[PDB]
Amino acid sequence: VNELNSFHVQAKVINPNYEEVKVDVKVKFREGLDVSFYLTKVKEDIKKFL
Amino acid sequence: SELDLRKLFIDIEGIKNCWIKRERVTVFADLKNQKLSYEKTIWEDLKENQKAQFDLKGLYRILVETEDADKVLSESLEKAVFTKFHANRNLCEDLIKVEKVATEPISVCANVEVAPEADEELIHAQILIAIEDYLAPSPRHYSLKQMVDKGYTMDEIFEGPFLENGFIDTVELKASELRKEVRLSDIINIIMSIDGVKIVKEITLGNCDENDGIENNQWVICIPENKKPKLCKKTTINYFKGILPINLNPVRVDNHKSKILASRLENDLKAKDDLEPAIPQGTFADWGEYSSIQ
Amino acid sequence: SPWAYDQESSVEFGVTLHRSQMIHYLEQLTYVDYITDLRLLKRQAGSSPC
Amino acid sequence: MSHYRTVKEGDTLPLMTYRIYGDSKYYLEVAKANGLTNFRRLKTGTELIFPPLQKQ
Amino acid sequence: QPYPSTKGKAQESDEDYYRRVSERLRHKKRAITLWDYEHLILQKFPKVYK
Amino acid sequence: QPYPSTKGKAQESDEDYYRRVSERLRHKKRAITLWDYEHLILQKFPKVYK
Amino acid sequence: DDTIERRNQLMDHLIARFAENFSSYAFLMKFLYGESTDEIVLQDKQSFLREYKEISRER
Amino acid sequence: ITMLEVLCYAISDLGNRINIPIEDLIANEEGGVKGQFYKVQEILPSAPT
Repeated sequence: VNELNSFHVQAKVINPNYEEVKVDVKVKFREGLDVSFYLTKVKEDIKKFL
Repeated sequence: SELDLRKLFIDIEGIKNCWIKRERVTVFADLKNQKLSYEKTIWEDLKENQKAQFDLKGLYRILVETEDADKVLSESLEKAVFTKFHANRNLCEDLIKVEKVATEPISVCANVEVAPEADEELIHAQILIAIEDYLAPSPRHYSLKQMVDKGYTMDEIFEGPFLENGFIDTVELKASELRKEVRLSDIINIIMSIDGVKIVKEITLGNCDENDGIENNQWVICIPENKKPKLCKKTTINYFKGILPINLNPVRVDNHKSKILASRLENDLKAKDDLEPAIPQGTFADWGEYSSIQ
Repeated sequence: SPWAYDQESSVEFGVTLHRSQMIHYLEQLTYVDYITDLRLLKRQAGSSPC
Repeated sequence: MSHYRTVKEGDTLPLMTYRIYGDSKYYLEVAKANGLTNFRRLKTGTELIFPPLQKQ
Repeated sequence: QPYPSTKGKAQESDEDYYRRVSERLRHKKRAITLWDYEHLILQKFPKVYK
Repeated sequence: QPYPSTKGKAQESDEDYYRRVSERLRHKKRAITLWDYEHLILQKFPKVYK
Repeated sequence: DDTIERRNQLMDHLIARFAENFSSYAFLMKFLYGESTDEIVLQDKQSFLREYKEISRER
Repeated sequence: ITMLEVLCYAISDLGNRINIPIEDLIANEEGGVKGQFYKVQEILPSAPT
């Protein structure tokens, strides 16, 4: 990029240095089963979405 | 961009090369009484922790190398450079000065043995040109057909500003930057590669200067930051065959050097004709004509 | 060694000026420059008498 | 082999193709080899070519 | 074979061909504004997600 | 076979044939001057290098 | 017909057949004559071939 | 085409003479090889040393 910008400008390239908040919630009113749709499975799905 | 500007100005007739440098205008300030000036007088009667300086961020200086070999630029060139700059400029940037590039003189002295069946006037003309090209290279213009033969595609050939005089290769342009240091290991290779040269028996470099008495070999010579190196014209090569020195007619060398140069001028001028690709052409014939099925 | 005994060598002779040695090295695909060189006889060869 | 004719008034392209090849179905290849767009009306001075069929 | 293979690239699809040509016709291969910088990098560096 | 073979010789090339005939026509198989001595030995003794 | 260059090539070949060599005339004659050396040198090379039978024998 | 065939015929004639053996191509009107070669009786013997 610095070759394509302008004689007067240099850009810096960095990592995002990630930081983030996380969810908690009221229990689901329904689930396929205590195991098949365990709260842990829901947690895994939530993690994948994020 | 910087390379675009070099391509922009290098097409003004009479200019062989250009370099773009940045001005550093300094402003001083009083932090006790907010006040600023270009003078350090702004700091009179202040304490050490009440002082500041800032440098300006968007100003240019243009260094020009011309064909003329005069002392100054013609005013017609200064008008051409200022005109193109202002006509085509970036937001929040400006041009302060256009001037001719400064130089640094270098001496080369040597004893060179050549083949017993060799044209010495031609060898001299060839060595001499090759050293000059090493010290200060310049780009050449190409036809579209040539850019294609080199392996470039359309996206690349037309990447920058369109140039009326032929195409300029970015690699050559980047290579032709002001040289910082001069070294013996390159000069020797230039001489040894000339057909007919057998042995360089003596060779030395040195800053061209007066009272050039006993001094160090200067295997590498460094050049100040805004100068172009140039042979000092006090240079010399003694040519030998076996153990006998030979004398070269002064005039004939000029003829060989001229002819070698003559070709470059002819070739650049050839480039104006081939500046665009073909587009396929069709005919015209009322494609909607219809006859009844009756 | 190619002068002392048969081997390949581009240079005309080992018994030559530094200019020939410089050209031989400059031709290498893995070199750029060298500030200085010398080749005096080994006055400091202890094995063969001083 | 190759053949040429001149168009007379009363000629149609599928009838001429039948008398030269033995089949009326080649009329769109004869029209493409002559650059004809409005082949359903032929003008009565045109000279056409009739190329041979390919062998392999 | 412990780790995944790397550095390969498939031939351009029609969708990518059109995408690449269309952007060059707009940004002119210069890095001036935001869109320019972000699209020049995603086109040039294939293993950048955002 | 612990060691390389020895004492063989290939058939003369055209280049060697011309070289050998040409020299005899000048030195006349006599050892008088420098060139004579040096070329008589290199032609006669095949495993001398210089 | 570039006679001077072509005539020299023929003469040099014939001289080489006897393992002889006249390369040094190319420059030594320039200390004696100017442009006229080209004619002089070709005459000398022809004379050398004619006289060769005795030259190489009665050393 | 007629002209081409005539020229091809002429070329064959030239090639055929080029292949005439050396003994004839450099022969003298009076026989011998006086200006062409030195003979073994003249060029091989050596002065006695």
